[PDB]
Amino acid sequence: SRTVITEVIATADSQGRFLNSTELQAAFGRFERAVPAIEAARALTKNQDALVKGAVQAVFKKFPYVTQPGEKGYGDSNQAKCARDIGYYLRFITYSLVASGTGPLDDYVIAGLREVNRAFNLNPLWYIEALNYIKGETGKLLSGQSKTEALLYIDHAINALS
Amino acid sequence: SRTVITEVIATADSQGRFLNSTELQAAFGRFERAVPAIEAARALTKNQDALVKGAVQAVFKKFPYVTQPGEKGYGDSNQAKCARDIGYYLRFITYSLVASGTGPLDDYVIAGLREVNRAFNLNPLWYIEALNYIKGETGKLLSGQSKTEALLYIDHAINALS
Amino acid sequence: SRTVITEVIATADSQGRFLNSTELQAAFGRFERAVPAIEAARALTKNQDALVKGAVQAVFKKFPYVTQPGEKGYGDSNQAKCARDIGYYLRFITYSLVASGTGPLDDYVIAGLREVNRAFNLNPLWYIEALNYIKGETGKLLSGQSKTEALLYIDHAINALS
Amino acid sequence: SRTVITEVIATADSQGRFLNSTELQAAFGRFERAVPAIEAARALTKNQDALVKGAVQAVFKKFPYVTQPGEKGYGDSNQAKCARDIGYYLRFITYSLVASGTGPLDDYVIAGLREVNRAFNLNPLWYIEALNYIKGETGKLLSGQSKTEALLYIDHAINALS
Amino acid sequence: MSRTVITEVIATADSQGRFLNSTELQAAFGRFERAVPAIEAARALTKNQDALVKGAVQAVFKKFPYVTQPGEKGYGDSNQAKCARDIGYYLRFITYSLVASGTGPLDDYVIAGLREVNRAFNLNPLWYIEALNYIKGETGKLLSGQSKTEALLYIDHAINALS
Amino acid sequence: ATENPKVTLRAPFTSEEFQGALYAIYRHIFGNTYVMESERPTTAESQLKDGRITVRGFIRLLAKSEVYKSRFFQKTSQNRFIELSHKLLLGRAPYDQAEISYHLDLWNTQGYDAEIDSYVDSEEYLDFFGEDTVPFLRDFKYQTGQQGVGYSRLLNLYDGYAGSDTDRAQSGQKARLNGTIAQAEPGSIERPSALQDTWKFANPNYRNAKPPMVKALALEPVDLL
Amino acid sequence: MNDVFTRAIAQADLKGSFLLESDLDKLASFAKEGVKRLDAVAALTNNAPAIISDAAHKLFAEQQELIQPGGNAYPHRRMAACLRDMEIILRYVSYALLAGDASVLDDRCLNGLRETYNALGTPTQSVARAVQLMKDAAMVHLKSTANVTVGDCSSLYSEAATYFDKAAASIA
Amino acid sequence: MNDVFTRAIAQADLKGSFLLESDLDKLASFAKEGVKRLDAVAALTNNAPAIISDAAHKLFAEQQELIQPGGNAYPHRRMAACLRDMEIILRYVSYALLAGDASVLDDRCLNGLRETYNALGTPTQSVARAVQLMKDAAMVHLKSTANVTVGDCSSLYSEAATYFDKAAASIA
Amino acid sequence: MNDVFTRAIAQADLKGSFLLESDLDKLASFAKEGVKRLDAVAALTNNAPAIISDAAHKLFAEQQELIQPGGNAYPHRRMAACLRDMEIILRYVSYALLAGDASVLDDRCLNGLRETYNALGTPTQSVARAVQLMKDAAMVHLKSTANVTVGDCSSLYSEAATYFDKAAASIA
Amino acid sequence: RIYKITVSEAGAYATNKHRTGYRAPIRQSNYTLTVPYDRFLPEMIRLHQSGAKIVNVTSV
Ligand SMILES: CCC1=C(C)/C(=C/C2=NC(=C\c3[nH]c(/C=C4\NC(=O)[C@H](C)[C@H]4CC)c(C)c3CCC(=O)O)/C(CCC(=O)O)=C2C)NC1=O
Ligand SMILES: CCC1=C(C)/C(=C/C2=NC(=C\c3[nH]c(/C=C4\NC(=O)[C@H](C)[C@H]4CC)c(C)c3CCC(=O)O)/C(CCC(=O)O)=C2C)NC1=O
Ligand SMILES: CCC1=C(C)/C(=C/C2=NC(=C\c3[nH]c(/C=C4\NC(=O)[C@H](C)[C@H]4CC)c(C)c3CCC(=O)O)/C(CCC(=O)O)=C2C)NC1=O
Ligand SMILES: CCC1=C(C)/C(=C/C2=NC(=C\c3[nH]c(/C=C4\NC(=O)[C@H](C)[C@H]4CC)c(C)c3CCC(=O)O)/C(CCC(=O)O)=C2C)NC1=O
Ligand SMILES: CCC1=C(C)/C(=C/C2=NC(=C\c3[nH]c(/C=C4\NC(=O)[C@H](C)[C@H]4CC)c(C)c3CCC(=O)O)/C(CCC(=O)O)=C2C)NC1=O
Ligand SMILES: CCC1=C(C)/C(=C/C2=NC(=C\c3[nH]c(/C=C4\NC(=O)[C@H](C)[C@H]4CC)c(C)c3CCC(=O)O)/C(CCC(=O)O)=C2C)NC1=O
Ligand SMILES: CCC1=C(C)/C(=C/C2=NC(=C\c3[nH]c(/C=C4\NC(=O)[C@H](C)[C@H]4CC)c(C)c3CCC(=O)O)/C(CCC(=O)O)=C2C)NC1=O
Ligand SMILES: CCC1=C(C)/C(=C/C2=NC(=C\c3[nH]c(/C=C4\NC(=O)[C@H](C)[C@H]4CC)c(C)c3CCC(=O)O)/C(CCC(=O)O)=C2C)NC1=O
Ligand SMILES: CCC1=C(C)/C(=C/C2=NC(=C\c3[nH]c(/C=C4\NC(=O)[C@H](C)[C@H]4CC)c(C)c3CCC(=O)O)/C(CCC(=O)O)=C2C)NC1=O
Ligand SMILES: CCC1=C(C)/C(=C/C2=NC(=C\c3[nH]c(/C=C4\NC(=O)[C@H](C)[C@H]4CC)c(C)c3CCC(=O)O)/C(CCC(=O)O)=C2C)NC1=O
Repeated sequence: SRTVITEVIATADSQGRFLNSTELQAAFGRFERAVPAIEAARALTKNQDALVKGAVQAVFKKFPYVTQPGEKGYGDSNQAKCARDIGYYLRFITYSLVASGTGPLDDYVIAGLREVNRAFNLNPLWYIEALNYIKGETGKLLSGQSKTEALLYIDHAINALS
Repeated sequence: SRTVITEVIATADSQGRFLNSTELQAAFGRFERAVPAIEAARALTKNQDALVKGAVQAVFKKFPYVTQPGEKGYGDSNQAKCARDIGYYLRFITYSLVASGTGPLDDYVIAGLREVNRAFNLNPLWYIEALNYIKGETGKLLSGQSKTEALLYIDHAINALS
Repeated sequence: SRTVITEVIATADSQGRFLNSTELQAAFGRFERAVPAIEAARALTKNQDALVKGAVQAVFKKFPYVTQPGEKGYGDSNQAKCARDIGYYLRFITYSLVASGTGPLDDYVIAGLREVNRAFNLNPLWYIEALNYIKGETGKLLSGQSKTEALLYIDHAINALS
Repeated sequence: SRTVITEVIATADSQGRFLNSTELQAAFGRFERAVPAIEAARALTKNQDALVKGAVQAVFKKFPYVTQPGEKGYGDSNQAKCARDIGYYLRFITYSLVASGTGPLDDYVIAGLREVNRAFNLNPLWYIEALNYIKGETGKLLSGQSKTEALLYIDHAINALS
Repeated sequence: MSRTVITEVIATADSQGRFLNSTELQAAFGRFERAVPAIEAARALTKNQDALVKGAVQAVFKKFPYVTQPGEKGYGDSNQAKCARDIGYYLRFITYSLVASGTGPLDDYVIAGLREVNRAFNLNPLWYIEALNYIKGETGKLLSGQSKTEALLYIDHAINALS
Repeated sequence: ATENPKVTLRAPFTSEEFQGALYAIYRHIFGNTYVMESERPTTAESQLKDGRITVRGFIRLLAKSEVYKSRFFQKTSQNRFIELSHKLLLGRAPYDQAEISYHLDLWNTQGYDAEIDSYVDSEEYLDFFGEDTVPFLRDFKYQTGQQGVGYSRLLNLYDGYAGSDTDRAQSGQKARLNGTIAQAEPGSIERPSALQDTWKFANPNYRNAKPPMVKALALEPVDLL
Repeated sequence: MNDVFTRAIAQADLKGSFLLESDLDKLASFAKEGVKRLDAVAALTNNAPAIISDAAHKLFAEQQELIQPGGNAYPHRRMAACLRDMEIILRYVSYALLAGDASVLDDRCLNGLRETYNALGTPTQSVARAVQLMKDAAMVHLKSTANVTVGDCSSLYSEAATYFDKAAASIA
Repeated sequence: MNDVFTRAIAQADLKGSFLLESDLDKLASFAKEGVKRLDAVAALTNNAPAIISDAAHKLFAEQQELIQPGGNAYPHRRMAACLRDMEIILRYVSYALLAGDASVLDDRCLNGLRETYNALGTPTQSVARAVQLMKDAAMVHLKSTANVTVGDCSSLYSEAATYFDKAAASIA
Repeated sequence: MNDVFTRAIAQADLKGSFLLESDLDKLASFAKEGVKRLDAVAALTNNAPAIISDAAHKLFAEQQELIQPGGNAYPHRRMAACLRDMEIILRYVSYALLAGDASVLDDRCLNGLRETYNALGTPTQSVARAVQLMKDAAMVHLKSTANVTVGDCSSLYSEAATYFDKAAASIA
Repeated sequence: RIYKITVSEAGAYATNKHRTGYRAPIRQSNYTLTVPYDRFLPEMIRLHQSGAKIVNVTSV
């Protein structure tokens, strides 16, 4: 996936050249960023369940009409799919934090997202609200540099939803 | 010129996208590496006279025939050309250190280097010996990671010549 | 190879058409010059050994330092490879005389010449000196249009080296 | 315009190289075949009126239906146009002889031939018969290589017509 | 392969990656409305084919009195018999175009490669233009209305190609 | 298909952009074959650097050069040439036998350069590459004008990142799609040998049912109840 | 790509004579029913999102291994690819329905499609199942008698069924 | 591409040696007879439409099946293709006759032509027959004594026949 | 093309699972040894001309048949392609060394290399020998204590050895 | 002969790009294309078909 190391290697390769000093400094920056990013991944993995259930409840609070019958969020199966989707998003955010790139989000979430949302009439505002709750909670589960990394990736997902 | 910020902007721009986590990680790595690089630039700037004089002398030691009549090292104009060229190499190396990238060396030295040397019958091995002397003397001048930064740039120049 | 008959046929083939009068007049010129060119090729083949010995000696005369220990010409293997290389150049000059075209020289020497000379650190000036000796010595031989025929190809090789 | 010397220059111009032994030998063939081509041009241009009138009468013989009323040959202006056109063909064959290339015929007759011959209902077999007449006369007005030159260019025009 | 109204419709929609919208169905409805006069013209031409072939051969002979003479293309029984064969080919490709409501059969069988084959075998396109003008004349005697119009348009396309 | 970026070159550019564009261009247009320094076109890229020609004009020049002709024309059938030119100039494989007929007739009547211009002046080339981006293999992702056979045929034409279209094969420069395009068959999807170890544990044919060792019969009421 | 008329013309040309009276009667009848044919093609065109949503929902109900991690429709990219393929195959089926022939479908759409799916690791049997479900939804929409003059169209339903079944058989 | 000279050069290079005096004498003989060779090539070039028309006339006299409906030269498109293939093969035989080596014919014209014809459905036997007919029609023009110095040119006849035979054997 | 991180991510995704504690520990250990990895990659990059030079010298001393007329490195064009191949293999080995995964080699460097060499008739055993000589020359520059901090980098040595062996084994 | 055609893309080109889409990156409005004589007519026909408007044509 498109991560710092992979971009480095692929850009150098498509230009038929070795890895220069700039590319190695990018790699060094990635290796330094690994510590806060992996600690943030640890924090979001540890608290995944409360995070996702709170995010689903936040979605239902901002979008009360959804739970009523005849629309998307009525019924146990639909809400279970909701929790599964937000779990997917959180999982891929943690993958991005580990890889230090938007690669996993781009490959697994961002690509083809709008077409799927139109095909199944899934409103992106739902997922944006869930990610906003995740953002608010990771503001209280992390601190310092890890907080900034997690926020970076969550905002990346939000910006690509809107 | 090819710098870390340059590669960031170019890669994010060709894909028509805003900057993101991987790109800012590379920029952070560059800004972190800046301090040893500017340290090395200051160190090489203070010792340009001794470094260039010693490099010229090392070239004449390694290729004595150069100084004999009928060859390239005969005449004070040619000696001044030699010292001038080595001063150019050192100056562009410090430029590379400051910009944190092989951009200056690439644009101002490497591009066109082969055909220029072929046209004027300049032997690359002369410049490789000069740069090897400078590489040796950076160890006695620099210590830490500044030495490593200077060495990657000098080795880049040497590889470009080789 | 790209000999006169071959660009004749290649142009006709590219243009999707038969051979017209221009093509056949070029071919007639080839068949006309085929007599001095084969006379020259025969003379060079007959004097190959003396030409190679003299060329190697001239190279060592213009570049004495090469034969010094620690240099590319020191030893027996290196000088044997020198004679091997000069025999190669002479052989392909005779081929290009016979074929009436620089095709053999372009395909067996000139293509890949710079890369190879660079990797193995072979000075093209050695080979230019040896080819100039070949030129001088074929001046003594080959009175007439055979002289011009041979010198065109020797100068083509020289220009490729420079 | 397409001549031997023109292709000589154009190949090297495409390849970005100086003219070489191959192209120089082709030009030599052109220069040596100049003299019978110029002699053929002299013979063809001296006898132009007789050839034109004989060719017009040959066409009217081979195609008797052309002369009778309602056709392309009934009319003094039409027959003047006939003489004009056959003289055009003769002049451009002389040009091709002089240039040692089919370029004047290619540019001035062959290009845009069938479209206009169709738009004006000019049957190409008329001009084929006229050119065969010119061929039969040039069989006697010429001898040796000039005969072959004129025959080659007349045959080129004929094959361009059919 | 054959440039029929349905075919340009479908190929156009396909090059744009879209379904057949209202305009394409407009065109298709038009073609299906053509097909009554067009099929009637095809039927009339198929029935009257033999007289058309004989008359076209004769009209070419009259318009080119010399060709039948010895030493020329029209001389010989085989040459005239497969003159008739060629005129039959042209007539049934005209019927094909009428049925398909497109020059596709004409463009694909006779028109493509027409000039090179004529040149190689030294056949004057004017002979065939004369035969087609003859059939164009007989069309008014055999057809009427839009059926006449369609047949005339296809014969005219064949002539313009031969021109 | 996914990792190498589409290389685009505009009127003003720096040194590294220019050099990388040239590397990508030479690695695509000349197949994956080694182009020696003596073969490198200098005036064409000087005109590209000036802005006299676009990247499209540079592609046109290169496809008309003796490198391209010596590799993909002079020792080939016309079928092989048309396959190669579709792959390298249009980023796809020929879809129909009519395309081969069209291009063979175009070269026979109007010459080689009219053929190259038919490739580069085509609306398909300009739709996908315009004047500034280097041509890339483009049928590995679905596009508005693709056909069922296109993916398979491009896969047949593409020999891997370390493979190339070289005349220096001992068997020569041979057409591989000449029999399949005529018969309207798909291309071959056999990939190189270094990819056998990749993702071994996937089970795409999961729904497929394993047959029984012996078909069950019903002797008394018939043998399929 | 040829229609019913060009098919008849090619068959006549192979034997090398005129279209017989029976052939012309067939083709005139086809053109007479072409209005109903246009209605059927409009039914397929206006209801494509409905048909493909229905087919996708049924397909991922029957086959859950497709939409779960590791499945071939798992991430949005491959899910979008799946729905795109459904769009494409429905599009070519409607093309063939308008043409009155399945030459456009076979030649342009389904010819290397099994080879593509086999090279990508896509279950061709699942694709065939999706085409069957999409045929069923399409046949529900084709039979709709609202907004359109009532009359027999059984031949059209059978023909659309053959086009979908041929697509399925070609993929699987 | 190879002429006789390049073939000799490649053969000598494989063993890594200068060309022998015998080889130089053979190439000198080739260059000496180059003028007769040029006349032969001009005879082929100048009479190509005649050669091809004669060959096509005879071929379609022998083989009516080609020009019948359902035959492989029936419409003007396939007939144009037949004539074009004849002219291309003749062109390449003339190229080879000029070069003295059939490498151009093998590489460009005959590289994959048999299986291309098989895939198309072309009777390779009839193509070989057409190449034989062009050989016979061309031989008449090669032995035309008019407009040229008289001499023995039997070797050129043999070589041209060998190139025609090589084409006819590679095709079928 | 994957690094170690994206390989771990793909495995976890196949499980449908967040990365485990132990997986994150192994990944943080990889990223903490990162500077030694960078020094090793820089040692490969900076000494590449020396590596290819001495590897080629040893190879053409051992296998003289490669540079004989008729060998596979004989003309300058073949020798230049040989040196380009050695350069490329070393470059991709350094890519793999930085990535920590050998996915770049089989995705890119060796994607069709064996088929290429079999088509060209290159002796794959000589290419394996060349890659082995490049491994031998590389190990001297990797182990060089000069001008870097002293520490244990033996795992990097083993990893580079495995990458070189993978290239050699895929070629041969 | 060589012809320099200064073309400025306009709303007729903008609508075509809005329908078809940018398979290639967006570029500025006005630019010059240098063509030979042989390509001149196809170049003009193509620019007209795409909706692009020529500012002018100069010879050289
Ligand atoms: C430089 C090369 C060149 C050629 C060869 C050429 C031929 C030529 N002849 C023409 C007229 C004509 N040419 C003829 C020739 C016929 N007269 C009969 O006695 C014969 C059967 C036959 C001649 C063998 C006739 C009848 C016309 C007038 C008919 C018409 O314009 O449609 C025209 C139409 C414009 C005009 O001149 O009035 C052209 C283009 N033009 C060129 O620019
Ligand atoms: C993915 C990166 C990549 C690789 C790996 C690659 C390898 C590669 N090597 C090639 C040729 C070659 N490779 C070699 C090298 C071998 N022969 C000698 O015996 C040596 C023992 C040995 C090298 C150590 C030679 C000699 C050729 C030229 C073959 C010929 O011209 O006949 C070619 C054919 C290109 C052409 O000739 O136009 C490729 C594609 N290309 C790539 O883009
Ligand atoms: C790898 C990344 C990935 C994601 C994120 C993803 C989301 C996703 N969710 C889906 C279903 C769904 N998802 C939802 C989510 C809704 N439930 C309501 O309670 C909420 C308001 C709301 C969520 C905030 C619903 C209702 C469905 C069922 C829609 C249907 O009827 O098909 C579907 C359709 C396929 C299926 O039936 O399972 C996708 C593709 N798929 C992926 O492959
Ligand atoms: C014009 C005719 C035409 C068609 C129809 C066509 C289909 C097609 N489908 C593709 C991929 C795909 N197709 C599917 C759909 C299948 N997999 C799911 O499991 C379902 C069971 C099933 C659909 C019901 C999927 C998931 C992919 C992506 C596979 C991958 O990328 O690994 C691809 C590869 C390129 C791409 O990813 O866009 C093509 C070319 N191409 C054409 O030129
Ligand atoms: C924009 C393209 C277009 C459309 C949409 C179109 C529809 C159309 N349908 C018609 C009748 C009809 N339409 C149908 C078709 C229906 N029968 C069953 O209910 C089926 C559900 C369904 C088709 C599968 C039938 C049976 C008729 C009556 C027969 C006839 O008049 O042709 C008519 C003739 C006038 C009428 O009787 O109302 C038109 C114009 N024509 C067009 O040019
Ligand atoms: C696809 C439809 C098609 C057409 C139209 C067609 C025409 C046609 N007619 C031919 C023969 C011929 N055609 C003619 C011309 C006719 N004979 C004379 O009585 C008349 C003056 C004149 C017609 C008005 C002649 C004289 C020949 C035999 C001589 C030759 O073509 O070389 C030939 C050469 C092959 C052969 O039949 O032997 C073709 C291609 N062929 C086709 O496959
Ligand atoms: C540059 C060297 C070269 C050649 C010559 C070549 C031949 C060639 N002949 C072709 C078709 C053809 N070739 C022929 C000719 C044959 N059929 C007739 O019956 C005769 C027996 C015989 C000629 C004497 C025909 C009729 C076609 C059309 C086949 C078809 O459409 O089914 C085609 C496919 C293009 C098309 O369909 O028009 C090629 C590529 N390919 C090459 O790369
Ligand atoms: C512009 C293009 C061009 C052509 C066409 C050309 C042909 C050419 N043919 C020649 C003679 C000749 N030509 C022939 C060939 C003929 N002998 C038999 O009659 C055969 C039927 C026939 C074989 C095709 C022969 C045998 C000679 C005599 C050469 C000699 O005795 O050495 C000569 C020598 C001068 C002379 O005729 O006195 C030339 C230059 N040269 C050119 O520059
Ligand atoms: C067919 C065309 C062709 C040429 C021309 C050619 C030359 C050539 N000579 C070489 C070696 C060499 N050649 C020389 C020549 C030097 N010896 C001294 O006496 C002189 C000053 C000087 C020559 C004038 C030397 C020293 C080497 C060994 C270089 C090394 O091993 O690093 C090499 C490197 C591979 C090897 O060890 O054989 C090549 C490629 N090879 C070819 O395939
Ligand atoms: C500009 C690109 C760049 C490079 C090249 C780079 C290398 C680099 N090498 C380092 C030390 C080191 N370098 C090595 C590697 C060497 N040790 C020897 O034994 C081996 C021969 C060899 C490889 C095993 C080791 C073992 C260390 C100390 C380990 C550590 O720093 O934690 C350090 C940390 C210095 C310290 O904290 O004391 C850096 C940053 N950093 C960069 O940003």
